[PDB]
Amino acid sequence: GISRDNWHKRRKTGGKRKPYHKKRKYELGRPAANTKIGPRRIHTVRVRGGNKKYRALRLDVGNFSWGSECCTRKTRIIDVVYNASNNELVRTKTLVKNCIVLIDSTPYRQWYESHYALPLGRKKGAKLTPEEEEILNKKRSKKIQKKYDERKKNAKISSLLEEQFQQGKLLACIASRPGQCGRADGYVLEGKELEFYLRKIKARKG
Amino acid sequence: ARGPKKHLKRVAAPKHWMLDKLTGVFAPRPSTGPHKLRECLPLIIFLRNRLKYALTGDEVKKICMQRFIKIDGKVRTDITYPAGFMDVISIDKTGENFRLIYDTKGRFAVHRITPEEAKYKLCKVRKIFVGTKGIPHLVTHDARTIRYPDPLIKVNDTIQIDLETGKITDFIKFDTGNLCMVTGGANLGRIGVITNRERHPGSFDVVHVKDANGNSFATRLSNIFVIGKGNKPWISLPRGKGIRLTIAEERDKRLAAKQSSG
Amino acid sequence: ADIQTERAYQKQPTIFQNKKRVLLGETGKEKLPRYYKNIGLGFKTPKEAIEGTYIDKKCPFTGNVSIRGRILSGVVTKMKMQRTIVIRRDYLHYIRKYNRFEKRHKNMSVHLSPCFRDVQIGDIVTVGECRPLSKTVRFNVLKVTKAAGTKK
RNA sequence: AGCCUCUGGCAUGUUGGAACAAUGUAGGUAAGGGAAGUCGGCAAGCCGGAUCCGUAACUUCGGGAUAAGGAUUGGCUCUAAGGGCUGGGUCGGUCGCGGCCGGCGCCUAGCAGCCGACUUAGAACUGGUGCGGACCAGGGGAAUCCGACUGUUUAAUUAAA
RNA sequence: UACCUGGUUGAUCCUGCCAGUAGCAUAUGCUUGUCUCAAAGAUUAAGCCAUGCAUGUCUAAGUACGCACGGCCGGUACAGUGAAACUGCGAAUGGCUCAUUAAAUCAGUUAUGGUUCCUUUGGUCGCCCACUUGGAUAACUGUGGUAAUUCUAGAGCUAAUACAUGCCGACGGGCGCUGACCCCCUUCGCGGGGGGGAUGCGUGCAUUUAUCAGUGGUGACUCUAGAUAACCUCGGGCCGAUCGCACGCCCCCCGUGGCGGCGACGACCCAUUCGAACGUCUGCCCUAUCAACUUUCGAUGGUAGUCGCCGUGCCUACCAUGGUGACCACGGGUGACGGGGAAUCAGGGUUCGAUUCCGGAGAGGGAGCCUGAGAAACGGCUACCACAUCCAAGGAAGGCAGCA
RNA sequence: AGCGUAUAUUAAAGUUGCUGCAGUUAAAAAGCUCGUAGUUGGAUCUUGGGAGCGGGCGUCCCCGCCGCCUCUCGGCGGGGCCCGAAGCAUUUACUUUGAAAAAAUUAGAGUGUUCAAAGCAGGCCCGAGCCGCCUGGAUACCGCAGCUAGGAAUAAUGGAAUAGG
RNA sequence: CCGCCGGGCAGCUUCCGGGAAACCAAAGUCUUUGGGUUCCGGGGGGAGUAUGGUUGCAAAGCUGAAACUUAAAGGAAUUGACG
RNA sequence: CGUCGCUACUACCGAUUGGAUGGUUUAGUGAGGCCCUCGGAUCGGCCCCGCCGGGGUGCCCUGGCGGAGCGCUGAGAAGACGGUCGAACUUGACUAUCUAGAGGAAGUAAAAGUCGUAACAAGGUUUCCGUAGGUGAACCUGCGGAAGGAUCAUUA
Ligand SMILES: [Mg+2]
Ligand SMILES: [Mg+2]
Ligand SMILES: [Mg+2]
Ligand SMILES: [Mg+2]
Ligand SMILES: [Mg+2]
Ligand SMILES: [Mg+2]
Ligand SMILES: [Mg+2]
Ligand SMILES: [Mg+2]
Ligand SMILES: [Mg+2]
Ligand SMILES: [Mg+2]
Ligand SMILES: [Mg+2]
Ligand SMILES: [Mg+2]
Ligand SMILES: [Mg+2]
Ligand SMILES: [Mg+2]
Ligand SMILES: [Mg+2]
Ligand SMILES: [Mg+2]
Ligand SMILES: [Mg+2]
Ligand SMILES: [Mg+2]
Ligand SMILES: [Mg+2]
Ligand SMILES: [Mg+2]
Ligand SMILES: [Mg+2]
Ligand SMILES: [Mg+2]
Ligand SMILES: [Mg+2]
Ligand SMILES: [Mg+2]
Ligand SMILES: [Mg+2]
Ligand SMILES: [Mg+2]
Ligand SMILES: [Mg+2]
Repeated sequence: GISRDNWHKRRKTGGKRKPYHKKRKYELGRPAANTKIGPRRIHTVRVRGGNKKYRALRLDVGNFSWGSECCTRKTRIIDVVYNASNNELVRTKTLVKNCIVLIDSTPYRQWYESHYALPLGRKKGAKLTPEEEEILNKKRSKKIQKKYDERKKNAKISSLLEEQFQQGKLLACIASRPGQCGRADGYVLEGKELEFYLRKIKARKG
Repeated sequence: ARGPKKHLKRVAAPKHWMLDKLTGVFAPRPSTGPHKLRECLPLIIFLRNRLKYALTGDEVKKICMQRFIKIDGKVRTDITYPAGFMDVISIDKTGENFRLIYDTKGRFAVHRITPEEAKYKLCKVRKIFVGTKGIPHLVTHDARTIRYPDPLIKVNDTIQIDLETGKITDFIKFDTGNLCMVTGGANLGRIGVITNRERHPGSFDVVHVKDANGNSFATRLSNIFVIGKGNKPWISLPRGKGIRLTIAEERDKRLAAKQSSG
Repeated sequence: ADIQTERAYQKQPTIFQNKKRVLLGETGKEKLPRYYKNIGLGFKTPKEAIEGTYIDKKCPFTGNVSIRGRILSGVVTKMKMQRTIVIRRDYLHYIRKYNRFEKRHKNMSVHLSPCFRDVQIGDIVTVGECRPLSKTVRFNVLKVTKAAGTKK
């Protein structure tokens, strides 16, 4: 099949290696996952060792995190943005390690709105007034008010994130191998990271 | 090759299950075990080749599957189960129980011990582990791991293991001044107190060793397994006591014992 | 400037960098806390490793590589690649017949971390055997000494 | 270039109507074979544009030479790659958004916005393998004879040596 | 044993060769009383092959209801030998040969902190079916084809450690964060301090991702270990909670509940053992009538990726424009599988090493494949090519470089 | 009891010459010169001397000593004591000692195989009442490269000079 | 004219020592074998041929094989003997 | 010594886009596997009803016999779209090796034919090198060389 060997290609100088053996079950290459975004679809593979390998071909959701806040709700991966390697993998919406992806904000919103109890985006008073104060309005007080006033200033977000939550989509980057692992795990692009990738996107579209 | 190799040619067979060129093509091959193939004694060689207890291979088959032979007090039916530095090998219907100490030439003895001294046993240590939840692990040279060791046991030291329990009972750090048998190379089954070791980064470390008579061999660390606090080996030694006599001396001393002996 | 030039973002992993809701400007003064290591065998992890703004995974003074085996030296002959040079190891291979030697050499491509500045050709350089790092390159430069010959 | 069209020009090149015979003169097309054809491949067709690949003997070392021999080529949706033009002297003072002074700045790695021709490369998708689809458009090779090459010549039968 | 003798010339001394000499290495020429050791179709043709064989396996311990035979004896399911069949292993070693292969095999040396590992050893294993739930095939029984094969049609049964499933367990008990809340001290009250909290959600050995802190271990952690947040590779993680033969017991106690030895398969974390693998440094035959090679068909490198077991131009994309060379590359050749050795030999070499020991490769040739820990496996198969058998002309079966 | 010829190959070959050939005439030194790789390259740098022990009042052979630095580093409220670290052996080349070197082969210990090629056993103790003793399965080499430790004879190589320790 | 000195062209002479010999201050320092280094020969012919490459306008130049055949060809000196 | 004469053997040149095998491969075509996307012989299970029976509180839990939605997950063959390694086949290129060949020209054998007589003696013309030109053949002649001479001198 589709081997992985130093056995065939030229030497440093530029002489052509002769063969040696046949291809052995060894220098074995399987074809790619080039995993998409759809309802979940993963085949197992039997590999060397015994052991197994979770090659994702359709993949919808990721277990993937704030840096700073120190959480990681499991969230839908909405859509691929740019992938530094190559610009088919964007268009085809192929998730691979260090793809930049849009995701659902919603599960991250909904634990400030537990924890520090201060909103995101900006709104007039439609969702906020029935439900945030349903998270707030205390009849315990004293201990708790002290507690998420100790969760002080620093229920704070960078403008760059604050923005995205209007939209209900966050920029994140894959750090697992969908084809090897079986998942599309990652971090949220946060702070410095977050600033090319916007400026890449902006400069790319023009 | 394709798989792993389940076979051993006589000749290729190491120098000490002491086999001869005629009589066969193959040698016995240690079945996989705790001890490395090259530093073994497959039980089979004791019986027919060392003790002349059996004669053939089938004679030995009929021995071990009566279930007499107990390699460290745990009964083996494998004719080719590997023994190696620091084992026991109790026969029980006989009451002999040997070790497996190597001679001064490095070729595993027929050295009988008491019924006592078949409980205590020695083992060098290969690593500290820290397994999980902070439960620390040893790895003895005979591939026992032993959980829950005294934290002062470090690497290359030896342990005075029991047997029926497993467990540990008191021990010898690897300082200067303690007693060493050598378990690899040339100075092999030769015995003496240390002196001084030479730490090198990267390449493995050298150990200078002085003996009774005053002959300094050195060795790589990974061959030295220790046997006492200093001029007091806890085990019984083989006759000769890993002193090693120059062929000149050995020749004459053997021959000088002769004539005067009667 | 300088650092993030390529396409993907280049960052020392095992430093997560952001958390800040306090005064004292914005971020620290080092700003990014820099992951570096001591390598071993006593070679001083140089100043520009620790000081440096820079980033190369294949540098042992600022990234994931282990040095672990055979330490050699050679001379720098070409610096026309980027983060790699070519060194040239000279010797006498001995014939026994002809009771004499002949000069030989096996030039050897080798990683050169850009911490390690002001290198030139005709430059004595010491190298560690590394992980098989590219196709040819298994070695990584550890201490340049510029020594024999010429000037400061 | 060819071929289709506006401006401008005609009204089919001294007649018309009706059929579609043979011979013709102009055009076309043929199963299988494929020069067997004649003095001879006489006419025609093969080739044909571009991009990519590729290239002989021989030599006057220029050539040969588009040698030879191959691949690709549509529509569509993309991507990538090729440029101009303007903008910091901000801070303080003072003078009338403007100037002047003085000070800091000094993108001197630039970045920001605003413009505008064109090209080229690559990737999907896609169509009964169609794509230089109309037209434009070198058949090739191995030899010998002659004449170094360009040119010229018998206006109305010889263009060649 | 450091070694020589014949031959050019009417005669001489040389250069120089020819010819002798001995061993070794292979031909066969003749002869052959004894006895001990002992090589053998390698060179040519990895050419071809008739036939005969070279790889099966049962303890007590995975199923056994063949009537096979007894038992010894039954009715209670067993009992005990036991032909078949499923299942688990092996078949991945060995054996053969050297076609290829010139830094390629391979030696020594080092690395794996750039990895996998059946087995053995050592360990480690408590979150309403468990008093085991379901279901389905082989032998077996019967009815079937085909000319023919180690070809099956089809109807009944019936097992399991084969295939699925999935429960007691543990403590409405304990500890992480949430907490309906509550009390006391202090305060004008806000507030400050001390407390205590029903009820939620969590309630892990492994997984992947994210973060945090700095018991033990190295020259060498970006390691082990620990803390927080998550997920489920999900049927295709594991254990989690697995099944046989010996059948031997004790109960503040009468029949239950506890207990005993053996095995088998699990397995997760792990170690270990046989390894396997891919790297380091340094090491080879001839040839210039081979001087430049290498590079959008990866050449060398950077970045980011895919694939794998893993680092890696293993592959893709985008960048750079590199790397080798007369210390002879690059090109060509070999009557080249590589070592360990051999016969020769004053010291130094010279050629041979297909040769039993080690290392490599291939089973007409390539490629791809299943299966498997482990193979790209040839005593498997899939075609093709290259070979070749039987034929009822529809079809079928072919691989000696196992031994003969 | 072997002995013949077939040819490959080694000595013989001081006829491939490193050791170690040859170049007036015998086969043979470019027509001459320049010149990049290569090979090759003067001299010159710690010594005489000291202190002792030991052979042949002193003289003349023969040995351990006067690697330096560090103590910035360990420790076998202020310590020493010096090992632990490194300046590191300028940077090698060189030499010597270790360690590592699969067995078989080889070299070669041991052994009435009846000898020998071989074999690795055998030997013994024993009238067998011992109901059993005793010993082996020696060692050297194992290129180059790699690893370790001594030495500094020679060969390169380095350091202060538009100033620096 | 008579000396000396450096380096030049040369001569004679000799049992240094070389040298098969002729001869040679050097062809000396060589089995008492190696100061440095360049080239280059390995019986004679075939053959400086064929072929290949290259330079040249070309004569040709440079690089440069084999099958085959062949026993001596040759060198230095001795007597001869014939010019 | 050479042409010339005859015979024998080698290799050479040689018109023949001469033939054969091997190795690369440019171009096309491309078996089968492998992956991906579909598919869906079928086979269930879940279920929904009709009727009936046993157990429980018209309803539920089991059982029996019928029917139907074939609702919705599972398994799931044949098959098909794509992609990847890729033997194989077809046409070019190179290089390797090996050979067929009308006729032409050397050498050698080799060794006793004819015509001379080039060389060795002052070889009758000192010899030889290189170059050139010539010639039946050795050859000859220019020019410049050489002595390996037939003169180490020519007698201020
Ligand atoms: Mg020599
Ligand atoms: Mg008309
Ligand atoms: Mg008109
Ligand atoms: Mg026709
Ligand atoms: Mg005709
Ligand atoms: Mg025409
Ligand atoms: Mg032409
Ligand atoms: Mg003309
Ligand atoms: Mg005319
Ligand atoms: Mg003689
Ligand atoms: Mg004679
Ligand atoms: Mg001879
Ligand atoms: Mg094998
Ligand atoms: Mg291992
Ligand atoms: Mg050949
Ligand atoms: Mg065959
Ligand atoms: Mg194979
Ligand atoms: Mg195969
Ligand atoms: Mg076979
Ligand atoms: Mg010879
Ligand atoms: Mg000799
Ligand atoms: Mg000679
Ligand atoms: Mg001269
Ligand atoms: Mg001479
Ligand atoms: Mg000499
Ligand atoms: Mg010759
Ligand atoms: Mg002459």
